[PDB]
Amino acid sequence: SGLTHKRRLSALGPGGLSRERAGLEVRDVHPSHYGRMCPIETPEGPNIGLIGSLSVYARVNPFGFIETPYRKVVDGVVSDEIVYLTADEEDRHVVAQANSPIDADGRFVEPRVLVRRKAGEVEYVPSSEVDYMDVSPRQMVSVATAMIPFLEHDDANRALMGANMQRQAVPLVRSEAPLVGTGMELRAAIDAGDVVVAEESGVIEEVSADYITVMHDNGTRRTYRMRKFARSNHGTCANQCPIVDAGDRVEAGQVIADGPCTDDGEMALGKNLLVAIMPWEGHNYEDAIILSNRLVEEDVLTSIHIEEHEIDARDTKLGAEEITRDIPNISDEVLADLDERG
Amino acid sequence: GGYDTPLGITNPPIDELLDRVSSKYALVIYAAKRARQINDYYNQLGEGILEYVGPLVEPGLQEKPLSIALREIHADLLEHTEG
Amino acid sequence: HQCGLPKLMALELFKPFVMKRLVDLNHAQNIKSAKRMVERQRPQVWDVLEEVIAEHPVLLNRAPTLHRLGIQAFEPMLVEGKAIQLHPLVCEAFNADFDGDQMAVHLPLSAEAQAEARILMLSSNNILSPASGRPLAMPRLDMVTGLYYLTTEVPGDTGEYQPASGDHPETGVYSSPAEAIMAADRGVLSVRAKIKVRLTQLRPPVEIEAELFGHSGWQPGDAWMAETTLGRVMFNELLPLGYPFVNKQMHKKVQAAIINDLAERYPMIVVAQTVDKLKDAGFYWATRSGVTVSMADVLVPPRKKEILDHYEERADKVEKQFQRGALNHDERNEALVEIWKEATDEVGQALREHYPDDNPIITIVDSGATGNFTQTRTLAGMKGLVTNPKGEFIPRPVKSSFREGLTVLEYFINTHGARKGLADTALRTADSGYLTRRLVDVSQDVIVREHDCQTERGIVVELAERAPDGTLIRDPYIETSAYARTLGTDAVDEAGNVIVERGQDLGDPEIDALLAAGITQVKVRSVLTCATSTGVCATCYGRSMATGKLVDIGEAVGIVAAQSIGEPGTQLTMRTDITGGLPRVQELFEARVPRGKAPIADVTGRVRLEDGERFYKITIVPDDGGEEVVYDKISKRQRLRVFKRVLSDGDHVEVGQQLMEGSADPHEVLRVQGPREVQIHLVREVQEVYRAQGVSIHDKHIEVIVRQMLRRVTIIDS
Amino acid sequence: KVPHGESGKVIGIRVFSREDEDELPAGVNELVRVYVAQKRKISDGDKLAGRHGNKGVIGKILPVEDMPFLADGTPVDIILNTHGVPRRMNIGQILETHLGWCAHSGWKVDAAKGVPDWAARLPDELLEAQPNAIVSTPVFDGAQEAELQGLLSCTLPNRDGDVLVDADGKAMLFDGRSGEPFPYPVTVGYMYIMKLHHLVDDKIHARSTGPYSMITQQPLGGKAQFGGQRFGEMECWAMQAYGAAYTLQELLTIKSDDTVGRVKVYEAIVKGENIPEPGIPESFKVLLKELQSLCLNVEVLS
Amino acid sequence: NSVPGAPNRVSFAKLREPLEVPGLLD
Amino acid sequence: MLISQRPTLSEDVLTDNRSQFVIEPLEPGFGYTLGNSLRRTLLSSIPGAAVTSIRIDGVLHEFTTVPGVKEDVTEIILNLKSLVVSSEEDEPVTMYLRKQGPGEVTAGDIVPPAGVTVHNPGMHIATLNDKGKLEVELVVERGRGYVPAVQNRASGAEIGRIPVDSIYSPVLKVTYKVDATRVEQRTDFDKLILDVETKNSISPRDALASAGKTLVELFGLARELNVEAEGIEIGPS
Amino acid sequence: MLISQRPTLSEDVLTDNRSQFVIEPLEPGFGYTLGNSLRRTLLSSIPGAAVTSIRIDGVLHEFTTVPGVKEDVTEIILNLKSLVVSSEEDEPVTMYLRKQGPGEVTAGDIVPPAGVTVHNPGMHIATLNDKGKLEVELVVERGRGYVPAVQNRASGAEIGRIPVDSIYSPVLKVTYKVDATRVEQRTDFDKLILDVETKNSISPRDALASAGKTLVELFGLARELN
Amino acid sequence: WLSAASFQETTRVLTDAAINCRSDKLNGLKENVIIGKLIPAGTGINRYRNIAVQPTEEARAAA
RNA sequence: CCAAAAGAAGUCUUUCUUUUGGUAACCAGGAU
Ligand SMILES: [Zn+2]
Repeated sequence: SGLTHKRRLSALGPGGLSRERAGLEVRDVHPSHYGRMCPIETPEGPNIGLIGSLSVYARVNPFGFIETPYRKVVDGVVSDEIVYLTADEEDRHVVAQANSPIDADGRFVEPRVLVRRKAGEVEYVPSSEVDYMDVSPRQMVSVATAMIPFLEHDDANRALMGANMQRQAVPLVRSEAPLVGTGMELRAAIDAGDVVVAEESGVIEEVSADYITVMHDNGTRRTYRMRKFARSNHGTCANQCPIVDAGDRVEAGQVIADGPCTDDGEMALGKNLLVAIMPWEGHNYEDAIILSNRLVEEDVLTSIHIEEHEIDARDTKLGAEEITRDIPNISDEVLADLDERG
Repeated sequence: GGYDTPLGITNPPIDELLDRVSSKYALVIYAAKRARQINDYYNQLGEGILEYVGPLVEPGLQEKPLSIALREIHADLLEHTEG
Repeated sequence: HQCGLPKLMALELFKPFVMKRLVDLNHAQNIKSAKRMVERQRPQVWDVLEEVIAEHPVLLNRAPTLHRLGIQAFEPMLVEGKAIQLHPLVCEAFNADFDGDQMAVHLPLSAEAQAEARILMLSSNNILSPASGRPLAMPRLDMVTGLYYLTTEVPGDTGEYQPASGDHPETGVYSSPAEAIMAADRGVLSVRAKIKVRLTQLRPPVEIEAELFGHSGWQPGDAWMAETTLGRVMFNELLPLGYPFVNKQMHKKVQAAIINDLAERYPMIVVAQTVDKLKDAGFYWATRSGVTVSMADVLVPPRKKEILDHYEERADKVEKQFQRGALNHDERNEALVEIWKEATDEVGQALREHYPDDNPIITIVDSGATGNFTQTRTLAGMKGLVTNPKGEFIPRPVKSSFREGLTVLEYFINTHGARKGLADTALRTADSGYLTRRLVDVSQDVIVREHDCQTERGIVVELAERAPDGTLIRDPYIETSAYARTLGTDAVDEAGNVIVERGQDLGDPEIDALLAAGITQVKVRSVLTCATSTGVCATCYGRSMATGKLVDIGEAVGIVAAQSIGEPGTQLTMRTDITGGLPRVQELFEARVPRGKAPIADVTGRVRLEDGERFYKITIVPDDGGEEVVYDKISKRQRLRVFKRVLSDGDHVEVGQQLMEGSADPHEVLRVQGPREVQIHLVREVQEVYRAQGVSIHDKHIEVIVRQMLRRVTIIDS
Repeated sequence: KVPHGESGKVIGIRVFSREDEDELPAGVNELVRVYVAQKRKISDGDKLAGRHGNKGVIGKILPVEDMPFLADGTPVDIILNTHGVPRRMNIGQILETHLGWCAHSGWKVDAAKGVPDWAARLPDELLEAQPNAIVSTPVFDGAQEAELQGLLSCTLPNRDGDVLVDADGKAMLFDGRSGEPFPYPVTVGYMYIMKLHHLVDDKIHARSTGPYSMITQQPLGGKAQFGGQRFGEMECWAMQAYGAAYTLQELLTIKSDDTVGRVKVYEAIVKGENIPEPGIPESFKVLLKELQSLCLNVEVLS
Repeated sequence: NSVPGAPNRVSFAKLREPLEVPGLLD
Repeated sequence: MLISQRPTLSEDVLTDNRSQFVIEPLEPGFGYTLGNSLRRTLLSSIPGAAVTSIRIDGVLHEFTTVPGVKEDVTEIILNLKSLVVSSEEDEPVTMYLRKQGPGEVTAGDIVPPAGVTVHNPGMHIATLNDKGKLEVELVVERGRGYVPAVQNRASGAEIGRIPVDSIYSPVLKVTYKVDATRVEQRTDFDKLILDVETKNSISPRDALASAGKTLVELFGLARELNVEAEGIEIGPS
Repeated sequence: MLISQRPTLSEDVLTDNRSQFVIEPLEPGFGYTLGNSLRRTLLSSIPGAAVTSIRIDGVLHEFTTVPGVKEDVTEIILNLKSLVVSSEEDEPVTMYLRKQGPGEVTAGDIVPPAGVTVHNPGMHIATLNDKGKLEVELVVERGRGYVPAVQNRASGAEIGRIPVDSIYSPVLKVTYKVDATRVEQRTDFDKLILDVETKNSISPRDALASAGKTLVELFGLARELN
Repeated sequence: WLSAASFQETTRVLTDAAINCRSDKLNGLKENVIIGKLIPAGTGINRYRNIAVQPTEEARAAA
């Protein structure tokens, strides 16, 4: 959720259009968004189209315009020179597709390949006019939409919901990494920042539920403190537990302690459940679901929720607010849990 | 194509009740006023006698006055006049 | 009529009622003791509560409450958990799926508030839609699949009937449906195999009852021999006892027909019990129908590549012609679009012809449970042409199915239209509600006040215009314009006696009789012509679409009309300068000038047309000869109207003939043709949109609104 | 005081004080913060979801004995409906289910005499996997349908040499409630499902009577105070359409802001009498006073 | 893949990407 | 380990041979544990007698109609199929029904040997006309459950004999439902409702008693492994 | 056609915690029903014993950490939730666990009183280091089914008590298959082969016996109809 | 003026109603809802709201 | 309508009397 929040592009603010005064031509997906703003991940409510997310490879240039890397092909030879083009330059040239048949020598198998022409037009140009190619597929998607396996078998309507509902998942008491992922989980977990990563390589000296002490190759030592059962902005648990032992050697940039929804450094938002795809007696009728009682006995889908309560003592013109056990009109049975000073 | 034993709040059947009155709007007030009379009878039973009489049909162990009113309307033990 | 209420919610709603019974039963000395008991939840509060909540209705409501059936009354019962349990057969009325919806619970207190929730608002008393009269408590989805599976006859199945071979007698004949249920339990018989049974408790069909029993009928107990499957006997055991034997496969249409027949000919309690039994059987047999989805069940057309190559050559030739300058940009796009539409159709046909009849996907589609075949083509064979952000087709087109997986560009150009579709809904959800709010206010003072104004005015109904060679072809939209009406005049044909008397409900049998007698137009009563001072009468309004009988003398027909018009919004897609959807309806009811205004004629005669430059110029030649009407600034971007041939010079026009192609403004037609003509215009125009979206609204609701639109007059001379 | 509908252990206490020269907002002497923690299990009405937009609340939680179980006695954990998949065009969940079964069981492509054609362009060291193997299918370059089919055809037995899921990807299940086997094979596999932050325990609320507002005497709103559910304009249109005048009159007078009606009806209920007749709502009198404050002579005639 | 202690998650990818995913908080 | 609340068993007699038994309250969920077992035992574990095969004079090759009789062969077969008979001899005994002259043949016209009895003597079977004669032999033996028609083991032994399906079970139809009960903070316990319909050779209470006895023996087979094994005990009646 | 050969039960021992029982000759159709009735009774209604609560000395609630222990209290409780223990007396009993210094802590470090016994001494609980010191007492009790944690307030307990969910089920996995012989001469029968696997707390024979006792009681309920 | 003021353009409706000194007869559904009185529709009209219920004489005798 | 204190009666813990004490508007984020 936080990583998705930090990579967000909202068209509404002081100096931008308004949710109640936005038409349908600004909520559309212009063909210039390819590689720069994800067409899937957007809110489903009355904010649909007014809030988007930055794609994986995009960067913002000094003037505030978004760019995407392209792999330039010189005389039919797909090079490895990456050049970042903004939408106008991408407009001038002709761009091929990433999943094209390269022949192990930077040469297309056939002459005819799908491309993108000036106004986003898709055509079949002989493979001699092609100027650029995408650095990869998964260049038009954002981080959250790149974690859906078999995304091209799902229609865009349901993929939007699948991407938007992954940032509403709650951390569970014990985390489990998916059996079938996409390879984006590790990068998204290490870049979000909820894990502890070894700053310098060395050997682990002490481990505990509260800290890890690393002994660096040159004299120095570093102790990493852990966040145990800490509340997040939305009232969930924020545990951190080590995944190294007292003798292991760690390297720079290595994950040294898990986080809320990580399983050994990879994002782990849910659990792997054995499923059947049958209708059963009308209890899974109209989008309803049937669960085994094992998932309750064995605490598979259990979560911890933490609450925060605040009070303060203030002077006031009359003066002297006090925190104390001596409260008027209160009995002792309702003053049993309180300690000696409130 | 007779029906089965009507269950709970669905007894007595509404068609037979509507056979007694002009519309269902009349039935609503019919039953409501009879239920009020039954409740007043129960409240005044220990106290001094008053005109309100009933129930005319044997009630159950714990039966709400609206159910008794509806079951009396069905047995044709009451009469009503409109405004 | 029941709902599941979590017991901690029930104990809180019914707190005062439990506190009284706790004292009354001597479980508490006074009310403070009973209140402490209820707050601490001692074990006897539950025994008191289950007695307290018995036969006490509770009102359930889901927001937005678009129509009347958004609130209904149920009988609560305690359940374990924190979620309200809702009956599966009320979700169409509530429009409530189980992906996270919530509902609010209210509790009537007085005697009138409790009688109105049992005699008026009870769920089982409201089975029919008040907008059109169609049942809303029908089986759907899993129940339809289960009932379709059960009543299906598989040729050459286990235990089938076998004629005598000369060495052994007939096989597959059973002495009762209890001997067949015992053979199905041994694996010797299939529930979908044709058999012969000796039925005694099921009424035979009309022909078999006539040709075997004569006299009066079967008179339960008399035995007849049926040739059917076991599943059909089981299905017919769920229907009433006096209902004939339905020997058919239960497509959703057949179920709708049966439930309409039962609702017409039987009381409400019978229909409610029947639909409950059908629900039970449908779920039970949908669990056993074997409907699952695996990618081995998603077959692909065997020769997709040949078709796609064949049409690729056509597209290549068109592209080459464009590259040679034979045609401009738009002509090439149109040619390619036609080619690819043909290719998509030719792929879909092969897909349709390749699938078996017992595949789960086509089974779910063909039983009527849910989904259409375009979604099956898009998933198995080919997606096809997709639109631009502007709306024009991309001429590529998308050539992969979702089983094969789209490439990156195909996925992008598909998202183009996907997001347009999502934004459309997101923005119409509010316009529907605003329109409903305005319609409720305009017509909040139309209430049935009298029983009969005893007027003689009325409207006429098309009612199956005559065929050219000579025949009565019924008018397709007769259920929303002629049914549930009372006649104003008498129906007499060919000097024959009055076929139908004045003041008759004019249902199905009467319409059939009128069509057999050979008349085409009847003058019926309408609210547009009611003579009462304040509010409509009952006979002019006619049958009540929900009750099925004549409307009452207190019903608020205006609010019902507004909720019926404005509830099916949302499911009213805006359509790609003439408006064609919810904006069209809004400008019709707001009596605005249409966006694409098209002038109408003012007087008969021939018309002289000068095809000027940058705008047409039409002038009407008056047969009377007084003055000529001139229409000067008419853009050449419009089209000329075609009635019966495009408008031709010198052609004769009627008094109110529409010249250009578009939407005439309602104000001019009122000034020219009078109030009846504008009433016809408005009702027809609104019904046209709603029909185009496949929504059935009876005409009397639009007539209520239009009646409210024409109450006043303007003062010209004081 | 801990507000309505909350509980749990006290896990932490953070107390600030001016005596320790802590930086506090001006005019504040002390500040104390208390943390309360709950552990919530999954229950009916909680919202679950997959990665392909297949959401839905939990309808039932069955005991482990009445669930469809495989031939070896393994019950299924979750049951999804068939009618939702083909109509929504999210067939990716079925392919995820198949590949999840293959990954759970582990496979071995038999290259006894030449690699199979479907496994020609399959990367090396994918020709065999151990049980509970973790794999990855990138978003637009992953596992083809032919490769999934081939992997399904070759998948390891569990403990004894029994293959529970056939080449189509379906299994023969037993009805744990009746006992008989289901007549046709069913699709089984492993799906990765998520628990969404839309739990019932935050959604359930009820009220008999409680706090009321000040300017207008109507009940408050929200669970943390107590508040009542709102009976809006549309719900009033619905009740007018039904024709129920008494229900509508009581809902708007003796349940909202008839200040004497509330106490009288409560007394009548607890004492078993008849519910009295409503009076005049207080919001109407507030409206009259505001209209008079705008210098308008509003008067009620008789 | 390029993290010193990442788990071994075998991929079905047929293509090879020249460019690594940038820093996602850049 | 005690059960807490002991279940009961009550009957609701609907017809002379048709009942409705309710067992309540059961732990969540023993309704499904024993409802299907009881249904199966009632339907397939009570001994009875039925007609196994018949030979009818004049019908050897053509099985469409019988000379001199109004009803065709299959109607006679499925009239004799629904015949209530009780027998004690284990071996298949032979009965003869024979009647000359026009009239209505009835189940009472059969002459049963020693041991066999007919419990619906007034059952219509056939009608004769024009000085017709009917002579059909019945073979009656006692079995269990429902056995389909058994094809000839030795064709040469009999040419006229034709097998028929045998409904041995005295119980004809059984159905069951499970519900929910209890005000005791649970609302989760079960209520099993049986619906037993029998012939007139037994009553729905005797059939249920016999089914209970059979199930008791069957599960006592499993009990005798370890006699001093801790289970759930409901307590004395 | 009255077959008068009663069914008979025989056991085949695959291993200590597994075995197969064969029941034959059953009537045609009564194999699945019998097998499923036995499976339903086995998987729900067999009594056992489980830990009901713990008390770590240095901790006050479940959401804290023990100095020196690599796991936190929640993980320690989730690890102890895999104990298999068998008691012999109705009243609750307490078992102690004491550990000092570095080294892994297994289920063999628990000192059980008379009657109770731990059947998996190799189970991992927690790992300590030189600062580690773990002292916890587990309350063992008998019952059946699954029981959620008893609130600390319901019983009279201090702040240091940690109620724990209890799972008193010895049976682990059950399945069956039927071998139906359908000959042309219509002498048929079934053959139930029932497979039972327990978690080393009791043998499969002792679980099947308990199921038999329960079912015999519940069907004698219906037998005594007259 | 009350119904129109509650519908839309409250300020304009109120100012012109004040200038015309309009009087409201309270005959509609919305106006009776606002002031807390029984709506003149369905069960709230005089034909049904003033029904009189009485036991039959035979029923009185039988008691 | 609730809390606290005092007095009286009985029960071993309820009743009677006296005194004191007793919310909104904005902005934001979600769901159907
Ligand atoms: Zn009229």
